[PDB]
Amino acid sequence: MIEIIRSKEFSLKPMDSEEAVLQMNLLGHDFFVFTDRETDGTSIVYRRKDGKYGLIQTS
Amino acid sequence: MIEIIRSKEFSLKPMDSEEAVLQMNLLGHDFFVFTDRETDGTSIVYRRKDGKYGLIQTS
Repeated sequence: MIEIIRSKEFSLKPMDSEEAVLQMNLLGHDFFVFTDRETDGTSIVYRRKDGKYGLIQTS
Repeated sequence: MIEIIRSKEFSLKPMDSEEAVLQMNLLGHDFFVFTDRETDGTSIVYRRKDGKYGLIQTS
């Protein structure tokens, strides 16, 4: 029932969250994985239901 | 403007990607961020249109 297929991060170049949202929006996706320029860690922006954007910054 | 609201990772407990898929399905979301037991890094599983699951493993 579970088939997991790896894919790659769009870009490894660090970007800030506002540029990640722009990338997400150009793709038409509801989440986007990027390397965060703030932290050099992996961050994820995502579309909230209210049209704001969430940001998960991992260490 | 782009309004970005920080949110927390669901769990900091490391897990395998097949367990992240179970979490994602339990929560009814189309992506799920987790600490990957295989890598000790941040991974993201996501729902594909074709019923399979994608995995972005970062490190």
